[PDB]
Amino acid sequence: NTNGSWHIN
Amino acid sequence: EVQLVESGGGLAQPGESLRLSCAASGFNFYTYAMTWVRQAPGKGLEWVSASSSTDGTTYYADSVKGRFTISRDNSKNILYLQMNSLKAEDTATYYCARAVVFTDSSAYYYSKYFDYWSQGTLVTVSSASTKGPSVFPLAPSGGTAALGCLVKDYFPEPVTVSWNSGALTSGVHTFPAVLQSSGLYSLSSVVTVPSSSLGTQTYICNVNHKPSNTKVDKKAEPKSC
Amino acid sequence: SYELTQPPSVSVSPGQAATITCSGDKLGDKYVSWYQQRPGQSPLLVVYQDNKRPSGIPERISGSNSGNTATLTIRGTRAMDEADYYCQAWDSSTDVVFGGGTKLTVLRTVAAPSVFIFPPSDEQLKSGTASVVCLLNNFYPREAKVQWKVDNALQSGNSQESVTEQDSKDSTYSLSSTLTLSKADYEKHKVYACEVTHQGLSSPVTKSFNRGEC
Repeated sequence: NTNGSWHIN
Repeated sequence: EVQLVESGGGLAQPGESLRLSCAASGFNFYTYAMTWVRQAPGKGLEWVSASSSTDGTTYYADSVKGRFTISRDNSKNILYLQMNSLKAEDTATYYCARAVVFTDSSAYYYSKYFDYWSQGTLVTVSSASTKGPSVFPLAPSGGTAALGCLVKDYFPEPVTVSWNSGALTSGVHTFPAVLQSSGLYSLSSVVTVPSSSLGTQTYICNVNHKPSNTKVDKKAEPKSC
Repeated sequence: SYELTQPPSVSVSPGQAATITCSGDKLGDKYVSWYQQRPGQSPLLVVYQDNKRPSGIPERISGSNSGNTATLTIRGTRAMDEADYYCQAWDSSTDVVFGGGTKLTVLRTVAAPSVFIFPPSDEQLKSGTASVVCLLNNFYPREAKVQWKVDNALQSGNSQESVTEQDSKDSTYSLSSTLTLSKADYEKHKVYACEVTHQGLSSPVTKSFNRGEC
């Protein structure tokens, strides 16, 4: 998972 | 055991504010994005807002941007939703949900899902005032008899009804509320029972309208002679 | 602007497989999750990442996504499966996007309603209003007609009705109809009746009472 990040960039 | 308990909300005037809170336990809150999802009465699910786990980033549906603010406190395992400048379109059941966002090399590809949901809290946006209901017995003047309680003239929703303190669940029908032309809700709760149990078995409806702090126990029996 | 499309209703016989479709442009590369929402309850995750099943969800419920249509299939539908089902994905234009939802109806045999009438309580009568209630219990299909008669005069628009969701055990519906009158109007008549028409009834069924009479 993104480890709790909703969006990346 | 994953747990999400929502507080705040209820009734508010249009233009005013309300603040929702979501208390979390039984999981690693530090590794999860936390969200708000709402459902307008009788309508579908709509995503409202998200808070990322550690970087402080916040996300909103176009419908709520500028008016609503999500925030979290990892040190306290709590999610908040500050709802300013409330509108009639904001009237809905609000759920707080734990989200799962997945591992993508670049962006454009996303897997976001809500794996645990709170019970949900109703937010009513209206100029109408809180009113506690009246509780009247429903009793007959063959083999099966019907009994009930009419929960009349209340605002806002919701009301809950049990029978015999939860010991009577079979044959119970608690009807969806109807809004009367007065702008007040009314609902009925009924139970079918053998006719031979009347005046032998006591039947009592337990009504609760938490918004007005009304809690009533009403015996549903035929009129005495 | 991105939209997910669901049929507003799906009907299925018990023991049969129900198929709920979810449609959107370029759905192939998107990850679809499904939610079961039973009446008065929070949504429950039944499918995640197109076809994965959470722990606690029966083997009967499984997901699929092929081409531009996502599919939720429930093997051997039972009465407790009546619920609203939502598909959900993600798009750059909307972030989290949901389908409009699909109500799952369970197809059972015709069941005639049992009818009951309730006079207003003497207690409510002190408030200056009288509510007369008619109960149509455990019927299928949902369509039913309730007509209010006061001293044999057909009543128009002084009534409101409410229908329950399909019963989770027996797949029937129940309906309550409320007739509202002022205390003065109520006291001016003797016979209060509710007349019921339904597919399962070979003639109308009437339940009545005479005002006062214990």
